Amino acid sequence: YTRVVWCAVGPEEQKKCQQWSQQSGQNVTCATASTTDDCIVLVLKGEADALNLDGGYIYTAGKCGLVPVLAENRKSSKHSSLDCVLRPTEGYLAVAVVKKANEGLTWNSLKDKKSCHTAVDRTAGWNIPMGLIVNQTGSCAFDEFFSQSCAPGADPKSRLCALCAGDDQGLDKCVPNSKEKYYGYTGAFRCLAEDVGDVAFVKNDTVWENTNGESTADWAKNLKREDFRLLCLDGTRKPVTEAQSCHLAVAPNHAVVSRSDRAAHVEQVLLHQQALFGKNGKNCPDKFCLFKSETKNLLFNDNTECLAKLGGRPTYEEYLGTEYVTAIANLKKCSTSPLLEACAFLTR
Ligand SMILES: *[C@@H]1O[C@H](CO)[C@@H](O)[C@H](O)[C@H]1NC(C)=O
Ligand SMILES: *[C@@H]1O[C@H](CO)[C@@H](O)[C@H](O)[C@H]1NC(C)=O
Repeated sequence: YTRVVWCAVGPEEQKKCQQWSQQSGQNVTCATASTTDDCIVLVLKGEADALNLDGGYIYTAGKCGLVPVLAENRKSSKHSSLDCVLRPTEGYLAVAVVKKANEGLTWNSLKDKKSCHTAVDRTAGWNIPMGLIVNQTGSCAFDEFFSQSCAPGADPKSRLCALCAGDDQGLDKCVPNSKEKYYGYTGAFRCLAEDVGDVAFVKNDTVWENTNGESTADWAKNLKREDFRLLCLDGTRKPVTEAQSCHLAVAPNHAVVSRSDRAAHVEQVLLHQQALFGKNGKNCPDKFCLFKSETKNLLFNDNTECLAKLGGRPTYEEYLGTEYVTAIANLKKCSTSPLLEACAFLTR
């Protein structure tokens, strides 16, 4: 009970957790498992107390009877808000943007249209819109929904890659990294800017960044924000400035999760742990850093500024929100989780 057992996924996280444990003087200790699903099970089973999960996993742990403890507060990825512990920063906005000059285009007029995605299986670029598209329709065949798309990471033979176009030489088509020209936020946005796609699924921050002189890239630079609208779920459209009222869903901050019975205590422990090892912590560079990893995002995301208070005791569905929940629930209906299945079994 006094200790808090963390669940690491992989040897790289395991190693980092071991150094944490050591430095914490054994108040934090570590269970390791091969998959995230396996950790949620350990926690469900009381053999581990906590770990930190992404949105899809919060949903799934949520359904199995786990709850969010502290939210991972971003910085912006560099830059500013404060103070970090008391207020959770909202979490970025997934938007669907289309050219203003195209007005015969709405959230309900997207079938057989052309789509530009950031990547397959990303939150803003894939998971939220396709999750919601299939809410709209009731089919799991979102793959057949757009006539053509650029969805980096999908099958290159398929319609979902038909719009990607690799790099200068056309090489590495539909690859899920920067080498694919319409990869990521910028690329998805360029895909719409050059009218290769009808709709681009990005975040609010994306059009601001590539319009009106934020970017100098030859494709971006003479771009105008005027020229782009946002597709809201009420079927209307609005300017890019109004993302807060015209988005698909919020992309959830990663969060620590726990048995409700243990939430108070793991919380209490981590607040002190980050005072020791967090961004201003007594001991960070000096002995150990909670939000730095020798590889990438081990245990927490590297751009995490602190763990922050919920205020308080939200369920998963109140943490994620109705749109995000509808989104993921739709995805998981279409491609099941063994764990979600397991959690619905009447033998647990
Ligand atoms: C949208 O993004 C821009 C750039 O990050 C920011 O200035 C603005 O506050 C954001 N708007 C909303 C509604 O979050
Ligand atoms: C889901 O579908 C209903 C009708 O099917 C719609 O009115 C509602 O806005 C949709 N919800 C989301 C979160 O997209």
